[PDB]
Amino acid sequence: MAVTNVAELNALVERVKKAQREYASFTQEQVDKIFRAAALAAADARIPLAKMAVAESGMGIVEDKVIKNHFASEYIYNAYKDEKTCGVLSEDDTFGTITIAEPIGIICGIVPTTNPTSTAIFKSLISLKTRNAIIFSPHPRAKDATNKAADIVLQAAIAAGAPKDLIGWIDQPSVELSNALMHHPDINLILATGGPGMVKAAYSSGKPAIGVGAGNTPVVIDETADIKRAVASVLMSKTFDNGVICASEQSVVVVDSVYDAVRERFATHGGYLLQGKELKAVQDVILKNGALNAAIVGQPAYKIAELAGFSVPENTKILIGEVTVVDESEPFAHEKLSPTLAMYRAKDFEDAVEKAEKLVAMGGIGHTSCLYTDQDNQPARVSYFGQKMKTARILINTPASQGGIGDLYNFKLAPSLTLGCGSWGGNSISENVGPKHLINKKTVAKRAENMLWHKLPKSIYFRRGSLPIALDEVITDGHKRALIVTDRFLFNNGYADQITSVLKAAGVETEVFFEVEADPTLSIVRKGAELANSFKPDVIIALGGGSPMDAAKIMWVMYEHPETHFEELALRFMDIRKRIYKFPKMGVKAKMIAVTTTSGTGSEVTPFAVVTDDATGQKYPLADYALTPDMAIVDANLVMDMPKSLCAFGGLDAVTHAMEAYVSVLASEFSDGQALQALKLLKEYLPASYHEGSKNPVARERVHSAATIAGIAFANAFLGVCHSMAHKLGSQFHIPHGLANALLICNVIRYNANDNPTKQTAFSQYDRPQARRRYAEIADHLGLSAPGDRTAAKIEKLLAWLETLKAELGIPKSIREAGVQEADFLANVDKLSEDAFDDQCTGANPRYPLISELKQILLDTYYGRDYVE
Amino acid sequence: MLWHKLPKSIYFRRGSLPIALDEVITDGHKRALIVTDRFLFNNGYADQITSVLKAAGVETEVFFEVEADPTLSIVRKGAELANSFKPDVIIALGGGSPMDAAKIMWVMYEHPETHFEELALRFMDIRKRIYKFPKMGVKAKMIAVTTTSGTGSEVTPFAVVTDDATGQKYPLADYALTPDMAIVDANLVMDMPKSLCAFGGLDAVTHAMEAYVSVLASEFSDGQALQALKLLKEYLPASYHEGSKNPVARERVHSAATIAGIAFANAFLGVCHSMAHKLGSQFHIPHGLANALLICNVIRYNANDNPTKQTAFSQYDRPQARRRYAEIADHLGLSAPGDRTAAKIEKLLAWLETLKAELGIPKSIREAGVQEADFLANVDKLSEDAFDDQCTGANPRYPLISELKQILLDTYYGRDYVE
Amino acid sequence: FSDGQALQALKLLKEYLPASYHEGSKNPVARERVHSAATIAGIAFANAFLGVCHSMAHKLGSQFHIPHGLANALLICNVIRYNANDNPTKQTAFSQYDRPQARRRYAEIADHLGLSAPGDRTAAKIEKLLAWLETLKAELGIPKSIREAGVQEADFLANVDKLSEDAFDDQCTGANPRYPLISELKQILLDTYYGRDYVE
Ligand SMILES: NC(=O)c1ccc[n+]([C@@H]2O[C@H](COP(=O)([O-])OP(=O)(O)OC[C@H]3O[C@@H](n4cnc5c(N)ncnc54)[C@H](O)[C@@H]3O)[C@@H](O)[C@H]2O)c1
Ligand SMILES: NC(=O)c1ccc[n+]([C@@H]2O[C@H](COP(=O)([O-])OP(=O)(O)OC[C@H]3O[C@@H](n4cnc5c(N)ncnc54)[C@H](O)[C@@H]3O)[C@@H](O)[C@H]2O)c1
Ligand SMILES: [Fe+3]
Repeated sequence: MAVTNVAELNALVERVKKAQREYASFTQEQVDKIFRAAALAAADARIPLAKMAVAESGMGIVEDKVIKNHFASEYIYNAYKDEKTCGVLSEDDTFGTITIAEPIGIICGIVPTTNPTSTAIFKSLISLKTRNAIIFSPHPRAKDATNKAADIVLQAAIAAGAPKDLIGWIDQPSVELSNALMHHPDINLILATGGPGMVKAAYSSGKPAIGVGAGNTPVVIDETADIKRAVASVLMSKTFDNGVICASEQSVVVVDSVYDAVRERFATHGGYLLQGKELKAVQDVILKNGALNAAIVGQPAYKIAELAGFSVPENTKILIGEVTVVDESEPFAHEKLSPTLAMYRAKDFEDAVEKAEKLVAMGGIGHTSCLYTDQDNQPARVSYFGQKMKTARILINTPASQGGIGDLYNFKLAPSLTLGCGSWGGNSISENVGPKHLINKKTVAKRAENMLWHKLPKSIYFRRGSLPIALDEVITDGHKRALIVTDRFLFNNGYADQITSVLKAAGVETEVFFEVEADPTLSIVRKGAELANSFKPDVIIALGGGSPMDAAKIMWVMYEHPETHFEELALRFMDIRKRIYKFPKMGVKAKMIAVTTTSGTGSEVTPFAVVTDDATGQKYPLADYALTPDMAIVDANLVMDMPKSLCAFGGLDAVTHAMEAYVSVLASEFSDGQALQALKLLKEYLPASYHEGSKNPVARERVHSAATIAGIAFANAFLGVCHSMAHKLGSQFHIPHGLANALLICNVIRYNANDNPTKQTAFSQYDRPQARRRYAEIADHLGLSAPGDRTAAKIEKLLAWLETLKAELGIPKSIREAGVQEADFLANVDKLSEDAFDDQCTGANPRYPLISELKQILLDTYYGRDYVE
Repeated sequence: MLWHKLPKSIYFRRGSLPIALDEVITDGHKRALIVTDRFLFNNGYADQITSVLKAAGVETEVFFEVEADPTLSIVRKGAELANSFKPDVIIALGGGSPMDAAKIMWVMYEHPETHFEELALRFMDIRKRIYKFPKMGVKAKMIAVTTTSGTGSEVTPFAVVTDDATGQKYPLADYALTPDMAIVDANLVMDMPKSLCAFGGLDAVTHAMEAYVSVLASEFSDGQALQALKLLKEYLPASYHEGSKNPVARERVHSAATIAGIAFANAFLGVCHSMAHKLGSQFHIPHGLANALLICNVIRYNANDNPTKQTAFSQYDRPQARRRYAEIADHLGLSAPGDRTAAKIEKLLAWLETLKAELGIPKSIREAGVQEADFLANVDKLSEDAFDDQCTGANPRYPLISELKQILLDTYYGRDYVE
Repeated sequence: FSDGQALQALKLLKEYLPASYHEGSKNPVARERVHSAATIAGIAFANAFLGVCHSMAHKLGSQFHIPHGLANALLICNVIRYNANDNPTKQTAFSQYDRPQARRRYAEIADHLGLSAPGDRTAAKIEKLLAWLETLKAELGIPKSIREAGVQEADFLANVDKLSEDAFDDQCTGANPRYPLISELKQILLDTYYGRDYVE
C-alpha cells in the first residue's frame, strides 16, 4: 500500500496501469457518475484538507485554501462535465471524418507545496473524466495533504463504479523516486507544476509533458482606471492565500498621473510603504542564495518584517516598496510568493508596458499579466497591451490570483490551476490546462472522391452562318471597343473583315493585331497587351486557332493584370483548384469571345493556352478556367477553304484530344459521351474532308464541330501524355502539334494499355487501371469489333484504324520520316523527356510515366517502332 | 442556327456541395437566400449549406414554403422576402419545384415590373422572342443545387410554374435565367424514396429520348443524351431496388438526369412533355409518371417515315426520327446484327416496359388513378392546350390535335398507336 | 411591493440618465444602470398599472406619430399638477385607496431623490420635483410643448376631443387616482400644446 521505495513504485504503476485498461472500456454514463462522486467527496472535504495543508505546509491561510479546494471541484465540474471525451466527438458525414478521442494512458502528477490539495483535486478529477489514470509525486512539505486529497477522491470513485488503485500517490517522495517515475516506460505523460527546474526536468525525462513554469505578474494601472478597485483587487489577489498562489500580482506599474493617489489608497487599506531602512532590510530577506527565501513564502505580512528586523500592524495585508530598478539586481521584483509587492513609477502608458514587459521578461516570461483601465473606452490600450506583452493571459480589470484560474471574473476561460506559460516559458501548451490535453484524438478518414466539374464558356454557337448572328447577339448588345486577334493569313485573306463588317455597321471601334505566327511567343503576347493597354477594349476577339486563341486569352491577362509574371502563370500544379498562383478574376475590363477557323485545337472552349517562353523555347501550356473564352463561336464557313494538311493535323489532334480524355483519370460521365461523339464523327467524316474538302462541306462542318466537342471533353478531363511530349517535340523541332500527336498516339495507347503498369496517378476516383478497357469501349463505339473479342484485339483494331487513318492523310510513319535527324534527336531527347514529365498535361495520364518510359516511346517513334514493354 | 450554352460551372461528385460554396459563394458574396421545400428544411438538408455560409461572413434566409407543381403565389411570396433580405445570391435546392421557382423569383427580384403572362408566351424561336427577358446578374447570382435525379433544372432554362388561377403549367424558358452554377452531389439523393427515383430517373429517359431525336438536335447534344441513356439503363434499376445500397448507381443516375439536361436545354423537348404537363396538372399526376406512360407511344408516333407534317426546320431536311430511335438501341445493345430498323424500335420499346415494370410504373393512366369520366370529358382541352405548349414546337412531326388525343386515349386504355 | 422598485427606478434615472445621454457609451455603467431601471419600473407598473399619461400618450402618439417616451415627457409635468389636488372631482373607487394620497406620494418621491429640503410644506416638494424634470427634459433634447414637437395647431384642436374621449376609454386610466373627466383631460392636452400649466 505504501510507497517509499523504487520497487513499490514499479509495483504500484503496474496495479495502476491495469486499472486504466479496465477503466478505458468505460462508457460516458459509467464515468459521468465517477466524475460527480469524486467532486462531491472533494467539495465536502474543502475545510479539512485546507487544515491539513497548513499544518503540513507551514504556509497559506485556511479560509483562502478552502476557496481553492472548492473551486477545483465545483468550477471544474460545471465546465468539464458535458465535455464529450469518451468516443466520437464529431462526425462530418459529408466528408468522412470522425474524431474518437481515446485516452492517453496514465500520468505523473508533480504537485507543489503552494497548492498541494487543489492541484490534486484538479488533476485527479480531470484525469477521471478523460478515462485516464494518474500518479502523484508530491512536495515533501505537503505529502500528507495532497495524498489525503486523492484518497478522498479515489475512495469516492471506486464507490461509484471504478477500480481500486486507478489513482496512486507517493508517500515518502524524493528525486530518486520521481526521476524513476518520470522515466518509467509504462508512463505515457507528465502533468507537472512547480516552476523552473521542474519543467526543465519534466520534458528532459523522455516523455511528453504539460509542465508549467511560473513567475512575475506585472499589473498596470493607467490614468483611465478605477484606482479604487484597481487596489482592492490588488490586495484581494496578494493576501489571497498570502500570495503563495501563482499568478499573483508581484509588481504594479503606475503612471505618474495617479501614483500619489494610488500610493495613498494602498496605505489606508492596509498598505505599509517601505520607505527607507525598512525597504532594504525587506529586499534583503526575500532573495537568499540567488533564490527567494523558502521560509517567507505564503507567510503573512507582519510575519515578513519580523524576519526583516522591524514590525508593523498585524492587520497589514501587504508590504509595498517604491522602487525604480527593474532588473535582476532588485530582488523586490522577482517571483516573491509573499504578500509583498513592488510599486513602479512610469511617465505614461507606453512607458509602463515597456517596463512591465521588461520584468515579466526576467522571471515570469509567458505566465500572465494584468491591466487596469477603461475596459470599454480604451480598446487600443488593450490592443497595445496584448500585442506587446508576451503572456498567455492578459487580465484586464481582473485580479490575477482569481482571474488566472478563470471562471469567476471572466468566463470562456478554461478554469484551471496548472496555468500554461507558453514556449516563452518552456512549455508547449500555451493555455490553461484541461482534459482535452490529456486525450488522444484520432481521425478516421473515409475515401472521398475528388470533386469535378463540367465548366464551359456559356454561349457556344455552332452552324454555318453564325458570326453575325452571334456578334449582334451579345457583343453589339453591350460592348463598344474591340480588339480582334488573328494572324496574317486571315487578315490578308478577308477572314477578319467578315467580323468587322458586322461590328462596324454598329457603334464599335475595332483594332486588329495580326503579328501572331504559329507557336506564339511571349514577345508577341506583350506586344498585344502593350496594344490593348492603349486601345482600352471592352471586348477581345480571337480568330484562326491555337496561336491566336492562345495568345489572345493570355493577352487578356496582361491587359487586366499586367503585373502577372509568366514564370508564375505557367507553374505546374498537382490540382487545378489547389493552385498556388490563383489566376485573377478577369472578366471585368473586357470579355474574350472567341472564333475558330482551325478544327483540332478546340482552344475556343478550353482553359488551355499554349505559349513558349521565347528564351528557352519550351512551350508552357498554362491552364485555368478563368481564361475561358466567354462565348466561344464555331462557324464552319471559315474552314471550307483550308488546305489538306491543316485539316489532317487538326482533325488528328482532336482524335488525341478525345482518346486521351476518355481514358484519362479525371474522366467522368459528362466528358465521356462528348469525347466519343467526337471520335465517331472524326471517323465518318474526317477522311472525306481531307480528300474532297469544300466539295463535302457536310464533313468539313462535322469535323469542325467534333474537334470542338473534344474541347468540351479535354477542358474538363485534361489531356494525357501525348501532349506533354508533343509540346516539347513540337518545339525543339518546330513540328506542328497535330503531326506530333499522330506519331505518338499509336505508341502511347499501347503504353497506357497495360493493366499492370509500373505506377499510377493516385486519383481517388481512379479505382484501378481501366485504360485497357477504357480503350476498348472506344473501338466498340466506332464499330471496329462487334463479335466477342478478347479486349486485346479491340485495341489492335483501334491502332490499325489509326495507321490506316494516318496513311490516308499523308501522315508519315515516324519522325525520322518527318524531317528530323538522328544526330539532333538522340542528343536532346533526354532533355525533352524530362521536360515532358514536368508538363501539366501528364499529371492526368493513368500511368504516371517514368522519364525512362517516355524516352523509350520517344525513340520507338523516331524509328517507327512499337512500345512493347 | 444553334448553340450549346450552360452554366460556367457544374460541380459534381459525392461531397461537392461545401466544395462548391467554400469556393465561390463566399468568394464574392455576403448575403444569401435559399429556396427549398419543407421536407428538406425539416430533414436537415438546408442546414448543410447554411452551416458553411454562416461560418463565413454570410447572412442566410430560407424560403422553405414551396410545394410540388409550384404556383405564382409562392413565387411572388419569395420575391417579397427577396425584396426584404436583399440577397447577393440565390441558392435553390430540392429539385424541380424549388429550382423552377427560384429562377423565376430571381426575375421578380431583379425586375419586379415583369408580368408572368409575358413570360409564358409560346414562340416559334427563342431568339425571335417578343418578350426579350431582362439581364439578371446584377443584383444577385443564382445557384442551383438538386436533390432529385429526374429534372435537369440545374442546367436548363425551363422553369415550369402554375398560375394558381387557371391551373395551367406554363413551361416558360429563356437562357437568361440559367443558373450561374449547378451543384449535383449524390450525398442528397442516397436516401431518396422509390416513388421518386423511379418517376425522376424515368423522365430523364425522355429528357434524352425526345432530345436525341428533336430537330434542334446536334452533335453537341447527342453524345450527352446517349450517355444519359447508357447510364439510366445499367444503373437505374439498381438504384431503385438496392437504393442507397448501391450509391454508385444512385449517383450515376443522378448525373445522367443532369446530362440529359445538358441535352434538352440545347435541344428542346418534343411532345411528351407538352401532354405530360397538361395531363399532370389536371389530374395532379407527377411529372415523371406522365412521361413514362406516353413515351412508349410518342415513339410509335414520331417513328413514321411518312407523317402528316414535319416541324419545318432547315437543319431537318428529311424525317429521321425512325432512324435516330435506332441508333439509340444500337448504342444500348438492344439491337442485334442484321436488323431492319423496324425491330430496333420494338427492341427499344420492349426495354421500356421491361424497365417500367421493374420500377412500379403502371401500364396505363386508368391504373394511375384517373376516372374515365374525368378524362374523356376534358381530353379535348389538354389536347388543344398541349399543341399550345412551347415544348411541342420542337418535335419532328408537328402533331395534329387529331393525333394527340388518339395517343392520350391509347395511354388511358393501355393500347398502342397504330396508324 | 411596487414602491421600492419604482423608487429605485427613480434614484437611478436621476444619477445616470443624464450621463448616459451625453457620455453615451463612454459611461456604460450609467447606460447599464438606466437599462436596469427601465426594467425595474416594469417590475412596478406590471403590478401597479399606469395612470393617465400613458392613455393620452398612446392616443397622442398614434395620431401624430409621436414616439412613446416623448408623449409621456410633455404631459407628465402636468398630470402631476392634475393628480396632486387633495380635493379633486373624483377618486378611482378602490378599497385600498381610502383618501386621496397623490399629493403626498409625489412628495416621498422628492424626499427620496434629494430634491427636498428640510422644513418644506408638501407643496414645494412637487415644485422641486417638476423643476427636476424640466431640468432633466432640457438636458436630453426634449421640447417644452407639443407645438415644438411637430404638430400643427389645426391638426390638434380639430381632433383633440377625439383622443380626449378615447383616452378615457383606455385601460391605463382605470388606475390613476382621480378618475379624470373628459373636461379635464383636454385641458391638459392643450396646456401641453401651448406649453402652459394646469392651474385649477
Ligand atoms: N502555473 C501554475 O499552475 C502554478 C501554480 C502554483 C505554483 N506554481 C509555481 O510552482 C512553484 C512553487 O514552488 P515549488 O513549491 O514548485 O517548490 P519547488 O519549485 O522546489 O518544486 C519542486 C518539485 O519538483 C519536483 N521534482 C520532480 N522531479 C524533479 C527534478 N528532476 N528536479 C527538480 N524538482 C523535481 C519535486 O518533487 C518537488 O515537488 C513556483 O514557481 C510557483 O510559481 C505554478
Ligand atoms: N488550348 C488548347 O485547346 C490546345 C490543345 C492542344 C494544343 N494546343 C495548341 O494549339 C496550337 C495549334 O495552333 P493550330 O495548329 O490550331 O493553328 P496554328 O495556330 O499552328 O496556325 C495555323 C496556321 O495555319 C494557317 N491557318 C489558320 N487557319 C486557317 C484557315 N482557316 N485557312 C487557311 N489557313 C489557315 C495560318 O497560317 C496559321 O498560322 C499549338 O500551339 C498547340 O500546342 C492548344
Ligand atoms: Fe491537341
